[PDB]
Amino acid sequence: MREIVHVQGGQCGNQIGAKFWEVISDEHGIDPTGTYCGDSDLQLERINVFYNEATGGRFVPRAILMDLEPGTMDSVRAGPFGQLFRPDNFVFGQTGAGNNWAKGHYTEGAELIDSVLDVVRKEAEGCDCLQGFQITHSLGGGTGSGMGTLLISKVREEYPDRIMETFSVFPSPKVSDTVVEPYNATLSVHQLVENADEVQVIDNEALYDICFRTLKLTTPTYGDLNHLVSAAMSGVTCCLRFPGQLNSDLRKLAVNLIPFPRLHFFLIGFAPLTSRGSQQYRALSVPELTQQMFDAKNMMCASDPRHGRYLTASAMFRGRMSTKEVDEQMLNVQNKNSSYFVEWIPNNMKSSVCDIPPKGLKMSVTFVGNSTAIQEMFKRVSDQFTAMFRRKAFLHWYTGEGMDEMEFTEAESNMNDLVSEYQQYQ
Amino acid sequence: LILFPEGSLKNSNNTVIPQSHLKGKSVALYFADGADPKCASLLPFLLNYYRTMNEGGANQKIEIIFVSLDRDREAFESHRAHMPWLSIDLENPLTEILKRHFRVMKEYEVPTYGYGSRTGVPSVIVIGSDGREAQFLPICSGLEEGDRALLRWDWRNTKFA
Amino acid sequence: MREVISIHVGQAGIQIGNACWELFCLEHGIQPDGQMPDAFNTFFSETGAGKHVPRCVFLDLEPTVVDEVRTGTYRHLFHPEQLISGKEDAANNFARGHYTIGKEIVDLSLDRIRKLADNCTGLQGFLMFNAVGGGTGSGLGCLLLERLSVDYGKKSKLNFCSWPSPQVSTAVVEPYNSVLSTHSLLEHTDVAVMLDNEAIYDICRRNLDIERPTYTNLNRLIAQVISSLTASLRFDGALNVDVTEFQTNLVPYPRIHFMLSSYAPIISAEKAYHEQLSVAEITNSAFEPASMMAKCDPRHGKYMACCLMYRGDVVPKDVNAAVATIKTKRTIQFVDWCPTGFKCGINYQPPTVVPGGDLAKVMRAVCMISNSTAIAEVFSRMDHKFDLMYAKRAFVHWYVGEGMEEGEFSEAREDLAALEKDYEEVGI
Amino acid sequence: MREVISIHVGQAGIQIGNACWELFCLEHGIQPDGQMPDAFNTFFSETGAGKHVPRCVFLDLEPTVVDEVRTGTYRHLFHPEQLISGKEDAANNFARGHYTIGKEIVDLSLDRIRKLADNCTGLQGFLMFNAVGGGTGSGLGCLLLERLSVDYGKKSKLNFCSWPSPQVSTAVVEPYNSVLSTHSLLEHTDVAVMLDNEAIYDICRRNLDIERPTYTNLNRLIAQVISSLTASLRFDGALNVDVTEFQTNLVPYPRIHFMLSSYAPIISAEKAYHEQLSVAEITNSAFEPASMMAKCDPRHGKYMACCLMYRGDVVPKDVNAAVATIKTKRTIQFVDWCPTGFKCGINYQPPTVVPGGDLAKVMRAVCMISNSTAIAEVFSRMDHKFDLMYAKRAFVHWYVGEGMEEGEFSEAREDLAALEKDYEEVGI
Amino acid sequence: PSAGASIQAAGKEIDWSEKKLFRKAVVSTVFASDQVAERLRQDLP
Amino acid sequence: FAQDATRQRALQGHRTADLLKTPFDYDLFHRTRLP
Ligand SMILES: Nc1nc2c(ncn2[C@@H]2O[C@H](COP(=O)(O)OP(=O)(O)OP(=O)(O)O)[C@@H](O)[C@H]2O)c(=O)[nH]1
Ligand SMILES: Nc1nc2c(ncn2[C@@H]2O[C@H](COP(=O)(O)OP(=O)(O)OP(=O)(O)O)[C@@H](O)[C@H]2O)c(=O)[nH]1
Ligand SMILES: Nc1nc2c(ncn2[C@@H]2O[C@H](COP(=O)(O)OP(=O)(O)O)[C@@H](O)[C@H]2O)c(=O)[nH]1
Ligand SMILES: [Mg+2]
Ligand SMILES: [Mg+2]
Repeated sequence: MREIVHVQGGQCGNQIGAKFWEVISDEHGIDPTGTYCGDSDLQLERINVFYNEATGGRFVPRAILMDLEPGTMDSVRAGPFGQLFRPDNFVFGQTGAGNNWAKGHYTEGAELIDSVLDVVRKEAEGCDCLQGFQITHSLGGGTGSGMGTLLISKVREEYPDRIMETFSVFPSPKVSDTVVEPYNATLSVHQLVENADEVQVIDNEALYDICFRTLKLTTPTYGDLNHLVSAAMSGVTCCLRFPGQLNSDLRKLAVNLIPFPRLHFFLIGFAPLTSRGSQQYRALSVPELTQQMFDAKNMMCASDPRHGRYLTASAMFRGRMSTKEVDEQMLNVQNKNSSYFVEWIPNNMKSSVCDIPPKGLKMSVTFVGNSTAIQEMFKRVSDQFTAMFRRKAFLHWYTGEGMDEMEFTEAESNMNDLVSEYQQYQ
Repeated sequence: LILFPEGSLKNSNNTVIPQSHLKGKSVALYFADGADPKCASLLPFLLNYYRTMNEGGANQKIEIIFVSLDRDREAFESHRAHMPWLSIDLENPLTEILKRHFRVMKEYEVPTYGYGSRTGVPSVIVIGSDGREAQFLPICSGLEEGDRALLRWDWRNTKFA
Repeated sequence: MREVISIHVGQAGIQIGNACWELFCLEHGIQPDGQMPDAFNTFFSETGAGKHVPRCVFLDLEPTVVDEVRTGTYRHLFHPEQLISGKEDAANNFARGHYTIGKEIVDLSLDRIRKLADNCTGLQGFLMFNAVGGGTGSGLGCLLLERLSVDYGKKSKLNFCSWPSPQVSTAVVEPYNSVLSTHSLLEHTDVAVMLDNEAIYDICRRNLDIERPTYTNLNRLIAQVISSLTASLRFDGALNVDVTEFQTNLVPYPRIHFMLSSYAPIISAEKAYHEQLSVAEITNSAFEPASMMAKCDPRHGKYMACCLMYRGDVVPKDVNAAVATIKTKRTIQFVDWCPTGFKCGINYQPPTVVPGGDLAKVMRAVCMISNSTAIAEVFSRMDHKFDLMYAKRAFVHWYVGEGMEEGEFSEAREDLAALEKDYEEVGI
Repeated sequence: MREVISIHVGQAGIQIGNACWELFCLEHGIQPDGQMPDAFNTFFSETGAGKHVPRCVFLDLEPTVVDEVRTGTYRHLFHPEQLISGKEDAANNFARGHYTIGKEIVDLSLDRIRKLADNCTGLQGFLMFNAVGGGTGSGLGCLLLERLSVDYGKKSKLNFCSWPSPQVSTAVVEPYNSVLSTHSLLEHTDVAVMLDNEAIYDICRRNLDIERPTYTNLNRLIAQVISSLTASLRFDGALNVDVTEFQTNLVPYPRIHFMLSSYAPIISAEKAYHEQLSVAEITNSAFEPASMMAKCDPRHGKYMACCLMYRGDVVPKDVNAAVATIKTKRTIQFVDWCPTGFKCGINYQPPTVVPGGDLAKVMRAVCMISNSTAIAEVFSRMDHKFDLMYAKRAFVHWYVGEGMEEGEFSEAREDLAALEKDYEEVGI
Repeated sequence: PSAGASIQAAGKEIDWSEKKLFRKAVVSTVFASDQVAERLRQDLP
Repeated sequence: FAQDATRQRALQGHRTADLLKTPFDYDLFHRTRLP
């Protein structure tokens, strides 16, 4: 009844959810063959939320994977925990999306959306009803943000009242791969705002900063970054899979975070985070952990939180701890940061407790804070886009493939509107 | 395979060494003539190359086996005295085996056999373990980079392993 | 599934690809008889049991070099029917290579094109390897492209043109061939990679430090820079870039698709014993005017868009650090209509080398690919070269006697002039 | 992290720098190739599999001093094109080496400077090496200081210039070269110290009892001064002293940035037998005018600032006791505006000997550098020597022929007389 | 083509380990207390 | 392909799996209810 169907759009989604299904498999005690293990009855009593029974005692993930290139999804199949998914869940592309929001969305993507909505509706309707979806994608890539946003748009009119909860990788400011960034980022937010219920903002260079300073590593690969964000992405949905003192599902996180129906971009954090040389002399308690929450060195988005007046906040702790150590310290953040939490909303922050921790942790947390501090994120995407647009280049393909002037200006005026209510509610 | 016999290698101080002695050392064959004017202009540069790079060294790095193109015992020993490294005696069967093996002879071609090219004097052929040409140092070739091609020696990847 | 068809015209084209397909079969480990002692399918088709057939076609009008490949070392891997021999050379004439003697070869070559592309679905691109100065390289080189734009009008025709040096051109009617084929090459190609002879001559003198290159030593470097371009096609990497993506992030207007390349490191064995091949310095070593493939100084130019793809065990962290190093540099002055200018391609495959060639090995090879406004000068010296020879209609009686009437010399003047002014109006 | 790039121009800096890196390689335990069987990071870089390379460039305009090193024993130590050499010697000409022949090599000399500076962030600066006796060291050396200053602003430029000996200078056109080589050396180098050859000569007689040694025996003594100066930044110490400390503790005013040097003890295998070498007496042997290595006698001058670096089993209370007896020493007179005039530094290691050299195993040593008012006399006699050259225009046609006009010599006279007036007013 | 047996040039390995904030430093006599440590504490003759 | 163990574990993110774990005496579950 409380079902989450996973969608992994593009090369971003397939590999960012490859690590999520890895960290949720061994948390739920599942070997790479598919059958059950893991010596705890907590993880079997709620196992359907991410898995389906394959009539052999084997649990298969409820994941559908988007791509138009079979290269990187052949690699996840060869990799561990890649044979968990049934082969009918994948969809093959042959033309390949060229990191172009026009190419992914309109012209050849329509020949695969008929072939993948018919499998995601069979996965969804197999249960009595479902609590929502999670969708993982980027905004600088076209196979992730073309089929990613278009799958969001049609599931809105398919299922009109069940939530969509998307983890979005945003264009990093300083470094910039795949140089047509603003034609993808601006032209995907402008339909994410009215067709997605929750959007969580993840920056690449902020993941770079928090693993190089705070988590204190020299040069890991990209696969170490995916393990960082998928650990917090698992902790967000800990209540749907495990019991707690204070139950809070994803729609509980919805109502307590979004005040007005149009702004739904959230900050996502994880704690505790420390290095190998910094493990044994540190304290593990709710006092120091809530202080580790509230700084730019923990934030997975490269928007400085000190420049933004916090609208709402939330913290889902995991493990065995006392509630007063949660909420006197959670109040202690409010009265110490007097100017940092918006005044017309008293008690801006909410907490929730999962009784189980993640494996190898005792008290962990995820921080879903709807801070207003994303003026800086949205205004420099629009400053890059308005430098792209006053001149008419990297755009004659978009006109030749079937658009016109009015839909770029619609997205630019909509993204200018994204900035607009942020400071005037600040 | 065993490229050389037990009593073929021949160095300074007049003693024989076996084939396992070349283990882990960069091995090269010096097809050269005693009176040849190419060899007069090139031998001092091989002497300095052999000097500095293994004397300022942590292990033995280079062996050069002279294999001679000369005409006389007395002319062989006269060129021998000006040269310290390894060598092969002229009138063993070995000189004319590695001559046709590595294509290094001296326009005496038709009175012996009907093949084509000769790639004669001078040449250094750094070689691998199994008697294979490892890479060519171009003194007199299409590059014709004489007196300088010694810097093109690839000593890390050519070992007698 | 995945495939690309390589076309070679002219003597430059045949021997460039003579080093490219040598380096390709060296990568996959196949013996060059066609026998191996699933990733190779983009360059080779499987014909029977263990037999590999290349996806290449060899074209010229003069049979002294197609028959040299046929009788050469690669007689059996190169199946004897991919090569085509002509009757007589175009003889440094666009008019001969396109109008008179090209009609007897273009019919056979196109009958090969659609019977090599109908084998499997998912055709991806074409690698056209032509010499602009040569008569059959620009003549039959031109004639193949409009016919390829008629039948395969919705596909990519990527090109590799060896532009002449300002001083080294080795032909007298060479600037006549360059002006009169570029306009017809313009709206029939979609990606153009311009190299140079004297530029790579300067490279071989400076950092690979041979005093003594030749055309095959030119061909080692160009076969390496094409292979790094196709590295993410054949094999696996983190951020794979394909043929449909080189134009996605370099060509802003349909007119401006001419573009430079380079490579780093280009070193010898003694040149690798002593220095960092670090990510933070290879990008610096691939951006100087003493490193690109066209001897075109960009210090008075303005960088516009660039793919910087890697190959080897390399992490995108110090790649990201090297990107910010370039952006903070003041000498490499990027344009103001795009603050973003980079792509960082990346692939895990170690840089292959040819045993025998002087290009030593490394675990990181970097091809720099760059579109820039510096092309205005390399085509302007090409323009005043033509204007001095066209003062009293020199060498034009050969062309009008072949059937190419007087008058389509002349719009080639203002079409290249219209292209030259396009660089100024995009850089303002 | 900590980085310094030793740049050498002129052949004097070539085998001074050869003694520098043979002492650095021997001290750090690395091989003549470079494989040793963060500590080395300031001079060598980790480049290879357990293999290191120097962070230096050798810049001379003529081949016989560079290529003989490239064919010597240290041919796999250096990156082989860091040792850049010109085509023709400047031949005692500032005019040729600064205006007409310097540009043929300085475009590629700067080109290699910013490989080594880019390799790490955190340079303290550059170890400049030259002699102002000749034409490459004066001319090409001085041109290097304007371009290093305009490219790199706030980095230290710490110059070791081999100042000519006063009474003899093994040259005839010497007073022309140096008085305008120090023209732009005033405003472009930061921490410069005089090194007179004849002072190194007569300390070899008195201390080492050696009567016929060569230039390289001087270079052993110079290289020990190099090592002791920067071993506080190289290895750990009780009072470490960086390059930015040498600005701090030496120079009073930005114009008067010339100092002197001394290195005590300098004893042989006869004096190390019979003498005890405590700190309390080697400091007296370092401050004595006879051990001065510039032939600037401090007895008729006022000491302004003094720095000392100690290497060995030195205790800091012996530093305090030795400097206490120096303050009470009445002939060593310190200027009235600097009541406290000492920097001291501590390092743990003893100095490392070159085997077969003329030094002995000494536990503790002193490297002293002092800015003194008395050093105006080596420019006062140099002013007089230029006057009887320039009285009726000796050798003027050599320098006017390749770049300057008549008037740059008198314009060099103006700031050298301004130097003498600045030294006179501060010594009041 | 079988001339591929070769140790790879340009020898860097990409440092996967922890970066060296603290390199082994020789702590010796002057930064070594003793002496007054047993003079303030009289550990007996 | 550089298939060595340290590189393949680095691409597989095992380093973060090691150091997000807490390396002490951790699992504290006693049943305080008495009969
Ligand atoms: N980069 C490069 N250019 C080459 C090479 N070989 C020839 N060229 C160029 O090709 C131009 C002339 O064309 P050619 O290759 O000589 O002959 P072609 O292409 O068959 O055309 P024709 O002259 O009619 O025979 C010359 O200006 C050369 O610059 C090569 O190996 N590498
Ligand atoms: N301390 C020291 N001084 C040297 C050495 N070699 C030469 N000199 C001095 O350098 C002065 C002349 O400069 P040189 O280095 O010989 O010549 P240069 O400066 O390189 O100018 P060019 O000869 O034109 O290249 C002489 O007065 C020598 O006293 C040396 O090895 N050590
Ligand atoms: N998930 C993921 N993101 C990337 C990768 N490389 C770059 N990015 C970031 O995502 C954007 C590029 O989109 P990407 O996901 O790589 O392209 P896609 O394959 O079409 O989805 C850039 O702004 C980068 O900051 C990658 O390999 N995986
Ligand atoms: Mg031909
Ligand atoms: Mg000289």
